[PDB]
Amino acid sequence: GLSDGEWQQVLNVWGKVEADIAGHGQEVLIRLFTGHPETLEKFDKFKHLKTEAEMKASEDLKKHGTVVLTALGGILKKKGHHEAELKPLAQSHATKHKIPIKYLEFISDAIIHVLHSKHPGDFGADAQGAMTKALELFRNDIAAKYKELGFQ
Ligand code: HEM
Repeated sequence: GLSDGEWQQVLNVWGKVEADIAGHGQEVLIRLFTGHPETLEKFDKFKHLKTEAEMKASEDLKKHGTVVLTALGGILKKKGHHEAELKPLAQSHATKHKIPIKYLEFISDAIIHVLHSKHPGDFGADAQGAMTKALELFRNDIAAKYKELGFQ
């Protein structure tokens, strides 16, 4: 649960992402894959990437970063009223991709890391607080659907 002022901060931060969605998406995925190499094993189309240089050179990885962040941005713009947008993603991630909730924690922290790396000094403490709360809400509503499905 976020206040109106917290949602305003989230959507202000998101404007930074929307100026370069592919560059942000690329770096988020690279941070996830390099920090948590077991996550790479869930992607049949990226498991061939052995080095970060290969990851950086991959145009398909940048494409997937655009898909991921476009979906998250659509959810964030609903300011919590995201049941219809979140349900298919929870279902596909539990039943088809088999993504444990832990990996959604990993990517949440990676988004925070990337924002500080690309906007040092311009991602303030209030903005970090509000973005963190928004990613927690996203993760928590996915977790409720995971429990319904019995997925661990
Ligand atoms: C911010 C969180 C994330 C969002 C919004 C997101 C969004 C999406 C979307 C929109 C798709 C394509 C449609 C679909 O299959 O449902 C996708 C595919 C996928 N997601 Fe996620 N995702 C997230 C986190 C993750 C994480 C943490 C993992 C794995 C560690 C992951 C693994 C996958 C896989 C394996 C695919 C299929 C890729 C393919 O082979 O083309 N997702 N995701």
